[PDB]
Amino acid sequence: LASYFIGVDVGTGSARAGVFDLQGRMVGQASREITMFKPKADFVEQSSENIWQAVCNAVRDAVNQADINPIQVKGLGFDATCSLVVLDKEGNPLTVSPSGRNEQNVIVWMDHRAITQAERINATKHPVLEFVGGVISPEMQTPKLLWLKQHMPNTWSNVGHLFDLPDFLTWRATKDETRSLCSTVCKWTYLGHEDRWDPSYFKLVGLADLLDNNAAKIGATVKPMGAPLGHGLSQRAASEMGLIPGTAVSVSIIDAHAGTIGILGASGVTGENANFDRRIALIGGTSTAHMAMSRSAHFISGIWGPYYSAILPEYWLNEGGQSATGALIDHIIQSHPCYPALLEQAKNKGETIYEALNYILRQMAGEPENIAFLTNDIHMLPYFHGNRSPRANPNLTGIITGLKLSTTPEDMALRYLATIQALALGTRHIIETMNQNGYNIDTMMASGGGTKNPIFVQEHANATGCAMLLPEESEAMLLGSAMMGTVAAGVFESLPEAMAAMSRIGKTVTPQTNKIKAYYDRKYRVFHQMYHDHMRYQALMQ
Amino acid sequence: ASYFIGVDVGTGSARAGVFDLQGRMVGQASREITMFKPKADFVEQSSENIWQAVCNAVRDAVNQADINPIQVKGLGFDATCSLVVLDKEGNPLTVSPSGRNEQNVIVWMDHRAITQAERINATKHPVLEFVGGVISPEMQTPKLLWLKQHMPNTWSNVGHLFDLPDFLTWRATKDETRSLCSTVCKWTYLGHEDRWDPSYFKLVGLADLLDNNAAKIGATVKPMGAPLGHGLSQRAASEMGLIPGTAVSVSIIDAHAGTIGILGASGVTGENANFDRRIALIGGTSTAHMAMSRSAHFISGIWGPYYSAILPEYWLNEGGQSATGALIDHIIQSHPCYPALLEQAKNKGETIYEALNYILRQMAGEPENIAFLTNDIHMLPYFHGNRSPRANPNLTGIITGLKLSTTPEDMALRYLATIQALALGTRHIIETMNQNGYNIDTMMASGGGTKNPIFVQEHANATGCAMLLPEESEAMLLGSAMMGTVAAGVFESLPEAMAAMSRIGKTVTPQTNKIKAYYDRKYRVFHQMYHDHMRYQALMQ
Ligand SMILES: O=C(CO)[C@H](O)[C@H](O)CO
Repeated sequence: LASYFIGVDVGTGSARAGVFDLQGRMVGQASREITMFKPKADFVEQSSENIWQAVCNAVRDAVNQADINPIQVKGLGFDATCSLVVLDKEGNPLTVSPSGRNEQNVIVWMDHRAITQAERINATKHPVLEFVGGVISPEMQTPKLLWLKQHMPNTWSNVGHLFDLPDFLTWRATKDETRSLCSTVCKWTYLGHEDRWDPSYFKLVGLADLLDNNAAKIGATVKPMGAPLGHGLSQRAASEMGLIPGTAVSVSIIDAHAGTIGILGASGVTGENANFDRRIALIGGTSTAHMAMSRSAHFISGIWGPYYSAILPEYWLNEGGQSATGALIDHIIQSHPCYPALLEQAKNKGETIYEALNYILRQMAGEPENIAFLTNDIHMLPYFHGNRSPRANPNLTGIITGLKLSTTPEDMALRYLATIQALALGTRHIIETMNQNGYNIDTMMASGGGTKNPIFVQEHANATGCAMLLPEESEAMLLGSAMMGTVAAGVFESLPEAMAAMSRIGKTVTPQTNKIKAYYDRKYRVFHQMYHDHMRYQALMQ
Repeated sequence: ASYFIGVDVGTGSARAGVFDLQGRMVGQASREITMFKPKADFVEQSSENIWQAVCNAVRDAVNQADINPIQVKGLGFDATCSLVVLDKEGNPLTVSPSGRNEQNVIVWMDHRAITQAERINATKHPVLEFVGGVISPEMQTPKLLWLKQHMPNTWSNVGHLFDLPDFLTWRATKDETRSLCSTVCKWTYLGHEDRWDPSYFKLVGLADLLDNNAAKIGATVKPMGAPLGHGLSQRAASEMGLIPGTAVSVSIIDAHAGTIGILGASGVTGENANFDRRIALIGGTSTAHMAMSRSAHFISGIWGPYYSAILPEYWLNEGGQSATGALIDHIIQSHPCYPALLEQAKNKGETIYEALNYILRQMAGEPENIAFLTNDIHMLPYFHGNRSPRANPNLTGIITGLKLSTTPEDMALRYLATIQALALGTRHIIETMNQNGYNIDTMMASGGGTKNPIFVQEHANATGCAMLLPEESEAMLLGSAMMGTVAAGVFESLPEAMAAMSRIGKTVTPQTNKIKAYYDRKYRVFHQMYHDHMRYQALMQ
């Protein structure tokens, strides 16, 4: 009579499933890779049928690993990348691809075929663009829809359903076509605060046809996370997954936002739900999303949103990011000529490259409180792939100072430390921007890459002057999705309730001394000056 | 603490297991592998697809174990006896009517080469005495004759011809060394003379395979547990998330890995396994029936005797049934009542086997009357031909006692008839071994069937032999891990790894004389069905 809940997370590379008990402890997990197709540059495609098979196999293996009965599984939640799934009028895969294969019916979030369409949309200056900083991205869905209407007219004539990936999953599981407020508000321009598609936008950009039949093709009904769909797991989906028909299924959510649910509510007050007002979520990895919520709407330069009820009801979401975080740290580490020799030594000692570099840093520092100061004369402007937040300029580039003609592991370690600090300083700039525009953030909840690196964590806390709180359960997106399942099943009455019950703080890392904090204040002055210097070089060259 | 990985690539999935030094599994994972069936009798796979599944399975299994890769000291690989074809650069080269190079593996169960096998058999070459007198189309030399005849463009561009398990070890280590198991069992290598027989390849139209010192098929051949290359290559280690140089054993065929994983368990009172009395029954999709002796026994319709194909200085007599798990699952899953029963099984927290076993129990009244439910329902189980001891790939299945009824009771009875038909086929093999040098009265059994109490008890009842079930039923994974311990130098020989890392967990014995006599009568019908089938064939000529 003990109950379990499953979260499913469909990432770029794999579909993953986790089985959780009622206190949020993971008792089972499994993974299946999903196939990627890259027919030409900027084109990145997947197959919805391949993904669904991956999800079903992952779920079956996780339940088996958990060693529980299917009647014990009482709720499912699904999250995925914000990719685009195209189906015909019968619900079957319909090609989006130069290959013509109907199997290739998913335009992956990271596909950039629709750059031209995004530029056309942006030129209209339509009001709904104000929620994406006035500049729609080619990754978002409406540019992609316009691209398909233009370049794949036969597909366009035969469309029955245009799903954000998370919504495809819940539809495939339940037959219910209802869409999530998350995908639709964040990525499709749905006005969460007016509960509607804006027909003026769709007409203006040349997508007027999507609104026919009560907007059947894109979402006639749109609901909050935690709401149960259809009559639960369909007979078909239950047989495919090895579960019980009717098992509750929540409305879907985008992957990063699931991560946020997974961690943002882990309470610092015994026997209360968490206070969100002063927290930011850092969803780390190769890139990082910076997510906070307010009771009021704030349009913040360089940050996306405000998106109403995109995660929690009666909260407006603001979302910033850094495009290369783990990716930048790995670029700096892996490009250094000492890398291969140090990697080999690390592997042989059963450590990660980060643990090996951290060891070097500790040795160079003498005592640990001196680690931050090792970069007193070495600075980095981290915008190697532009800056997303708060500068919103994809054309910015990186700078590194303090370079010497030395190629030792010590030099590599210093460059890695400078990278961590630059990224932490960029996080400080995002938090500061939010705090000048409606927030009072003083605490960071973190998940994903970097959270198992003690120097990464500590220097984020030092640079921002905010505590970094690390989760008991590392699997934030699977856990957040499972929490949605509990709400859909009625076990908890609200997401904040589920979050408080199913996540907790595993470790609190506070900023250190005033000396260390003041050092970062000076580093931050350099961080800002480097941007102005960059702009000055550009001016001089003109 | 030290750990060891077994990789087992079966018909449907690549699996990986992480074992401790006592042979307990501490992590596992699986990945499906793609099957292609261009037309009847043709069954193909992709080596690239297989390798990716293996790597992902290994990465996942280690992650589940939650150990550090530096802790993994040895790996062993086992696979089905499928044929992997690569070109001069080592890339997939098509074996398919589809002409797709991705389709470069002829799966063990493929029967495309029936006529080539017949032609080889008509030669009566001496090497045939070591496959029971009759080469199977499932074996590699018939398939190689088939490719040479049908696909000259492929044959022209061949660089490597690998039994799947040797493909795995080569991919992992860069060493092209072949295993004694794969070569002796499936390629006609003479384990007792340590060489290829040039007179066989000549006579059979494959002399060209022996060029450049047998480079295409294997110039160097070694026993299991020998370390290959200098352990994992940097690339394979990277691909699997392990440490370069980790020891990798010479490969082994899957059924043979299971034998290593179980046959050697000491008895419940301390005694050494006794190979005169104990056979390994290695279950799964298909089942192998493995007996070893210090002496050579030639047995018509049973593969072998194969010298040093599993243990050094032992001859292996290898029987088998080509469809066992596959047949049970075919009979269950093809029945119209399956989806409804599966749903009710899940509602009770049961497998489909437990749900059928319950129906049988209800229908019989008492548990001891279950066998008699098929008094008028009989099956000849040769759906994919018979491997042993008839050795005839042309044989087919028969089911009697059919009615219009489509109920869960009908489904359960047909499932029981299947189990019993497989048990009677096992009896036929065991009786044949006992006419040829053995005194088998016990089966050491592995595989999914062994978690089904009706499958286990009716095998014991039909054969008169005790069923011994191991503590770890994943015998193939465990045997491969054991080989990893030997390549790592942790145990000196396979027999000491076997006794340290496997143990008995259950002993199930035959039941009453009334039940035994019933199976004696069913066995008369089982034999009669074969003669009946041949008589239909005669009448149709
Ligand atoms: O590899 C296969 C398929 O599992 C068979 O087990 C061999 O034919 C046994 O020799």
